[PDB]
Amino acid sequence: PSLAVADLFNVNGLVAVVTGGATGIGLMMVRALEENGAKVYIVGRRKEVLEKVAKNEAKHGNIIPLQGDASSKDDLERIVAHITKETGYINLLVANAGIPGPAPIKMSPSSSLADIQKDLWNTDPAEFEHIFNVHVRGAYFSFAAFLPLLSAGNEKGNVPQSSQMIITGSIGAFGRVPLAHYAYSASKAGVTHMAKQLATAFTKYGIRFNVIAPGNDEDVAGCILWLASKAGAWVSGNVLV
Amino acid sequence: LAVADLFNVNGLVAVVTGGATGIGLMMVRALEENGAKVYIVGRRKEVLEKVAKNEAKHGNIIPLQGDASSKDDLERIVAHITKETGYINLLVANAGIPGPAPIKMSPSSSLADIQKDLWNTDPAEFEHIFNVHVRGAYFSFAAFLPLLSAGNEKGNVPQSSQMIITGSIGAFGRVPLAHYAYSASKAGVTHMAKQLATAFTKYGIRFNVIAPGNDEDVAGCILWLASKAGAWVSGNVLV
Amino acid sequence: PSLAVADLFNVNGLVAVVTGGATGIGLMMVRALEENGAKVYIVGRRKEVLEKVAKNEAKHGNIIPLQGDASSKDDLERIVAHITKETGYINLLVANAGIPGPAPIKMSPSSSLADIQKDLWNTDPAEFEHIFNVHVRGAYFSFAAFLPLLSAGNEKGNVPQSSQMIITGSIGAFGRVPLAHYAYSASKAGVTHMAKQLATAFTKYGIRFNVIAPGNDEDVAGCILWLASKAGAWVSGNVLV
Amino acid sequence: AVADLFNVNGLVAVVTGGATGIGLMMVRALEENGAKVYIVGRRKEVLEKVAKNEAKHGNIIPLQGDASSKDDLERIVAHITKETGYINLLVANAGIPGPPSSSLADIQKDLWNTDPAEFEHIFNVHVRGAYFSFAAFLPLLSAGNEKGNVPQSSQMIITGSIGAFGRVPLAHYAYSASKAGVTHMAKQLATAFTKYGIRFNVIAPGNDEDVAGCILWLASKAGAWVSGNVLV
Amino acid sequence: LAVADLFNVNGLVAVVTGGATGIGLMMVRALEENGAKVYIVGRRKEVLEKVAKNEAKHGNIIPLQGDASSKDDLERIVAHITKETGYINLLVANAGIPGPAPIKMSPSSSLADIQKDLWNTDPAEFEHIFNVHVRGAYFSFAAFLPLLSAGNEKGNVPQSSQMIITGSIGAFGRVPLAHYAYSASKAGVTHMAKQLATAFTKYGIRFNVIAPGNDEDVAGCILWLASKAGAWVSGNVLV
Amino acid sequence: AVADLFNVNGLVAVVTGGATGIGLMMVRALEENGAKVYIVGRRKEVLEKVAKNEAKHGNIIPLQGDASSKDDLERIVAHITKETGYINLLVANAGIPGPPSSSLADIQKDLWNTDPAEFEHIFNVHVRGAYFSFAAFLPLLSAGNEKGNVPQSSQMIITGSIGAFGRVPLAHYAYSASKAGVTHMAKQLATAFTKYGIRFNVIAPGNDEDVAGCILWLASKAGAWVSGNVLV
Repeated sequence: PSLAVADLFNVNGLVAVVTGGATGIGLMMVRALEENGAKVYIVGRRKEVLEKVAKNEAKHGNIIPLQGDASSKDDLERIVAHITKETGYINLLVANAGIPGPAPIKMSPSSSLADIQKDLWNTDPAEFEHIFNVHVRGAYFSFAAFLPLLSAGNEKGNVPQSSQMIITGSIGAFGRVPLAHYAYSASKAGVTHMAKQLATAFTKYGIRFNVIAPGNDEDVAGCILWLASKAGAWVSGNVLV
Repeated sequence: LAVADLFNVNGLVAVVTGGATGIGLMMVRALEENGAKVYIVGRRKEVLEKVAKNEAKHGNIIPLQGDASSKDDLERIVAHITKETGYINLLVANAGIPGPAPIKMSPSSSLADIQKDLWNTDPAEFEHIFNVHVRGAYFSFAAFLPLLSAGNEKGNVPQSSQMIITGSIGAFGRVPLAHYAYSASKAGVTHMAKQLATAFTKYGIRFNVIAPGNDEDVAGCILWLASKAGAWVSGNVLV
Repeated sequence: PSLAVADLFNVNGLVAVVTGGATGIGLMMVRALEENGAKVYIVGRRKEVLEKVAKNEAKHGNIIPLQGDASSKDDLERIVAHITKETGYINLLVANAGIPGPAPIKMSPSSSLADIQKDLWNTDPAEFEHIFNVHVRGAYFSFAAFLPLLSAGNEKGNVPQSSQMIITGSIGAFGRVPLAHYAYSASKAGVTHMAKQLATAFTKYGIRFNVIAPGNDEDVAGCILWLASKAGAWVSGNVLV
Repeated sequence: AVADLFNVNGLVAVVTGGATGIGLMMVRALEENGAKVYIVGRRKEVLEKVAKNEAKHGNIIPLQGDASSKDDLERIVAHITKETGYINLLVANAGIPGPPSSSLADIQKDLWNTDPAEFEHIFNVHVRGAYFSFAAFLPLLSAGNEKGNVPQSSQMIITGSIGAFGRVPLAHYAYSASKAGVTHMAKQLATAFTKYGIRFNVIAPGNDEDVAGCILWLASKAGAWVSGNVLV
Repeated sequence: LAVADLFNVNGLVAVVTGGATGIGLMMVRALEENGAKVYIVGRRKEVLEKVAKNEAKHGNIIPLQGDASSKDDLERIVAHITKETGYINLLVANAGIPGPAPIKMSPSSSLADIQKDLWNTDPAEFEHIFNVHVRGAYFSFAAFLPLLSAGNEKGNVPQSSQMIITGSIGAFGRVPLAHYAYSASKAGVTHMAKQLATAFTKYGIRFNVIAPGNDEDVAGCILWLASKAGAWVSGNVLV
Repeated sequence: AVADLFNVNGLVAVVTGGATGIGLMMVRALEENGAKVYIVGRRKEVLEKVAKNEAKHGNIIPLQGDASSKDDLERIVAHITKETGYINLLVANAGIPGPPSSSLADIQKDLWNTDPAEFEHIFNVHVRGAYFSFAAFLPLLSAGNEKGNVPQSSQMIITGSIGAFGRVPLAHYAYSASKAGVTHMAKQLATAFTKYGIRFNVIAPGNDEDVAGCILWLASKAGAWVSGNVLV
């Protein structure tokens, strides 16, 4: 049944790789992807949370933890070495540029005007532009790692759609400081700059690049399921708010 | 949270203008197959009944003869749906179906024919393609404006009532200057859509645009847009 | 005293001409201008409201009514004929393009969804673009009328500042229909399009052109007093929101 | 090799305003260096006067006709197709119809009688003219590709003038009305018709050599891979 | 509603960084003459006291030595005002007074001198002019952030507390590439201003920009901006 | 008059990359038609090899030097000022340093070792080069106005190349890194230094005649009132 939803937005037997694992949106996407039948490899530097995700939110048992710092270079060689031997191909890459980036936690409070003052006092404004570089840097090297596996997913033909790299990001603790939009757009500008350039140079291969920018769990499920599935095989270069 | 529950259009009372032709057709099919009462409007009942009795997979396609350009015919079709069902949740207006000439007479495949088409089309008809789309999206929403809010009050679906606006370029699609007519139509629906989105989204009605390419793409969009997936989709325009 | 406020934002003995008279903002500006000592001619097609303004809000008695339809062409020749003989020169022109434009009143209500429906039903969408043309058309011909008087205010030297044409507009009853911003930007686009072109061609003479776009009575007083006075003699081409 | 690079020898051009001005300044630079320039203007006395006066090699061919009426347009190419059967360059001056600043009083009445819709009308004519000018010469221009007398592709250089609106203080309004006019239509023709091997270019509105520089750089093989560009 | 009541700065506790020099000077004068307690900050007390004892018309100009680049000196001056007055309503930070070199040594009026200036200025100093302005506006607001809200709580003026940001291009003003340095400074203050305006206007603090030309113009702006006239002026940038 | 309009006779040019490429394609079109072209490159063996091989009239003068080091820059003009004392054209190739696509695996390691800050670095060098290239020749270029050997004003045409980054699949990144680089500095120089009688122009990054068309149209008197423009 061609346009029955169960066949259109089908991700059954899709081999995805999600950086950050739990993350924020990543979990919201990892849930929506495995639940509908997809091999979701989740990467993170804290294995206990990877293990929590793989066996508390997994509805069919396909979330596969893999410890590794995306920032860490050789750890990326390790993880590509692992998946190439276990599965040999991936179809989706959901890189969270800057999961190894901004501090995901702020010990100081943020409510009283004084708490806000010291938070600004210890935030050097160059850290906002650093958020940019972190996201630009990560998407570049994260895409670089899975480049063979990503096209390998084109040659194995387990899905009608093309291989895809969906890019996301987070601002970490900057979501709780009043100067959050500064960090948000600093992060958004990062992934879009790298994505547009990767799309121009590598969409000519079997990899389309897409962006989801940072709320309900159904908004992201809709997107990730429409984007990676057969329903969204002819969508490349877009940025979804 | 599985696809069958998220991208469900079950019990959606939609109204797709244009007469289930082209993008319109690909949308009524994808909506009815997955369970929606789709009223289809057009000025030629002969073609309206064919789709209902040829492409409907569950038999929930209800034809309705009417000129969208005619205001009184628009008043009638709203009058019909208000008593038969009393509420609509989706409106897929194809701005400019009562617009550009759908079928082209003269040959379009020769340097002379290309010249012949260029001489006999006044360039203001490109500006007219724009103007028609502004008129259609505006007046189609006005017709179903109460009916659409009834779709929030009957609460048969969690999503907000929605007006998806699209258009066609008619016979201009096989003239070498199609992009001109295309963007003329694209600009029409978007300009009016942002004016309606700004003015009426505060009334619980989302506005969205699908632009004038497999039936798999249109099904994806129309189903992602109208379902609970994509309940927080307002102001977007889809290429 | 050069930078004492009473001398900086001084409009004392300034000869202004305000189209619409009461208007909405026009009154708010006519009050701020005469109160601080300026000959304010007010123009409108309904003399009773011109007479009400001139002798209820006038604090020094300088609001001078003058009946006339700005849309009406020969009425403009009449009013320039009158002021050239009475005073012979003007320094400020506050034209409200489209005071002879959109309907300033809507008999139908606007609350119930049905009232909104019929209001849209009887509003042809071409009336929004007509709001544009009305404002573009009016500023052109309104400026045209006072062109001699405006430079006459440069030769008489009653103020250190240059002669000025401040342009405004209103959407009339469209302020009460839900599709108001459509009319607002339709009106704003009108005055700015004509203003930019008049500024390019005629700022090379002694007339700078400025725009105030459509709340408290002090916001407008601040603007009109800062703009037309000596404090704002080197401001041309700006658009004040 | 300036003489070989910028060769316009044997170029079949057609300029719709080669007597009005600029057209003239450019028909001269084109014929002098060896291009058969057909000249269009609605007052023929001046077109032939321009010829046998400004032809430095004697290759300037006048023909009476105004660009606004299309009945004149089939007339012109029907003749032009019979002499040569093919054109390579078209320098259309969209808006051939086109349209005492002393004392402010004269200026007041000067604009007092200029309806501002005439500026928007300056726009509309220019959009229509390039469209109908291209529509007229569409076969002949590609025929110039089949005769293969030049290495470059067929070209339509689009321009316009504001005429008497050049004198009113509100000239920039008319200039931009024309500037926006010719470019808007040019972008629609370039996307839709460059895929038929025809480049479109625009020169926007005064020296005898700056314009000559342009017309010769674009019409020569030097300007063979320049399409969609605009030039002041 | 007369000018003397609208454009009043009476009882305004302002703080103007840079040291009452240039636009800063023209602003402290226009503010004190019309009645405002203006604290002036700079790193050279000798020039700070001159303006206080030469250009003050009512004697309400209070000098304060301090490096705006030095954070601890910024902590001191805030500590001083918090006990002496306890509240500020206006902050006129001149971002990059502790920035570009104010005075130029070498001759600037010769093709050789122009070349000499071009060879000895690394082009990253233009990017540095930008970066300094981002740092100054950011950290100056951070210093007085509590103090500024006190100016809303003491209620000595109806307007909201305000941070007006400006800057200087230093010695680059008489180098032929001044516009480069000018816009480098202009971009600095505006980029940071919109980030502060977005983040902190919800705390009752307006942000505005005056860009780096008679003393009559600056008096007009600074007085229109800070007074009750212009109480609803936020997000603007003034050329 | 093609031969007189596009006259480059007796033009004192200086191209900083007239051996690398494009520079060569343009030094040729300039010297051949009579312009004394000084050529810069950091490997002199190839610069003199280009001369006495590509000089069609024998007017190509090499000089060893890399544009990045300014110590080389005073060296070059100190010599160039002594031979002639004045320059009219400067075609600077900002970024003279500049910088096996088979199989995806080679490509993975190819980018794996390219730090993305090197693309931003491609930008920075080009901004610095035009600045320091102009700073070097600033006196000599205006001296070319005082010698009055040409009717046109002195000109600095700015270009750059991405070198080996032209081969990585992410070349457009490097191209735009260079394209944005040269134009950003060019706009700052044009506003600040055109008031000193020096026009600035940019050609952005391959035929022997399309580039020749440009370099000759701009360097001639034809391109005398073209300043601030950019050309593909």
